Amino acid sequence: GPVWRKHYITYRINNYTPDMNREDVDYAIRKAFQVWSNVTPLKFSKINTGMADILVVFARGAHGDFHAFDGKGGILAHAFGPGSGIGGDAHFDEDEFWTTHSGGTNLFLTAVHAIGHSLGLGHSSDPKAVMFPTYKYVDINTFRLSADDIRGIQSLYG
Ligand SMILES: COc1ccc(S(=O)(=O)N(Cc2cccnc2)[C@@H](C(=O)NO)C(C)C)cc1
Ligand SMILES: [Ca+2]
Ligand SMILES: [Ca+2]
Ligand SMILES: [Ca+2]
Ligand SMILES: [Zn+2]
Ligand SMILES: [Zn+2]
Ligand SMILES: [Zn+2]
Repeated sequence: GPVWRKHYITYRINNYTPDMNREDVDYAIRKAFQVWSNVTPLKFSKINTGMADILVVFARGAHGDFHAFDGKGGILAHAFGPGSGIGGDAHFDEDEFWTTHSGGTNLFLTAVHAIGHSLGLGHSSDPKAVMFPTYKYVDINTFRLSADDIRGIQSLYG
C-alpha cells in the first residue's frame, strides 16, 4: 500500500541480540539502510531519543504482534510496510543465531530484505533479488541489489 511521504526517516534499535557484540549490530543495520539510500532520495538516521519511524526489535516467540516467531530456523524476520505506529517496524527472531558472517543467519542480508518491506516493497520472483523470499548467504562484498530491487524501490520513491 502506502509509501513514506517524507524523505527523512528515523530508526531506533529497541534492543540488542546477545549473539553479536553491540557495534556489529549497529554496523549491520547501518549498512543495510545505506543499501537503500544509495539508490533512492531517502535519508536514514538512527535515534535513541524520541520516536523512530522504524523500530528494530529482536524477540523470540510471541512478541506483541499477531505473528509469533517459531523457534530456531523457519521464520527469520518480518517487517511492516510504511505507516504510523507499528508501520515500518522490523522484527528479528532471537531464536536465530545472528552473525556478521556465514556461520548462522547473517544479520545484514536479512535486514536488507526486512527494510525493503519497511519501505513498501513486496516479495520478488527474481532469485537474485534481495526481496526474494528465500535466505541464501552471499559474501557481503559480493552483495548487490538486483535490477528488480532497484526498479522496485525507485518506482516507489522517484
Ligand atoms: C533475505 O531475508 C529474508 C528474511 C526473512 C526470510 S523468512 O524465511 O523469514 N520469510 C519468507 C519465507 C521463507 C520460506 C517459507 N515461508 C516464508 C519471511 C519474510 O519474507 N519476511 O520478510 C516470511 C515468513 C514473512 C527469508 C529471507
Ligand atoms: Ca513504525
Ligand atoms: Ca525462527
Ligand atoms: Ca539468538
Ligand atoms: Zn498482522
Ligand atoms: Zn513481529
Ligand atoms: Zn520478506
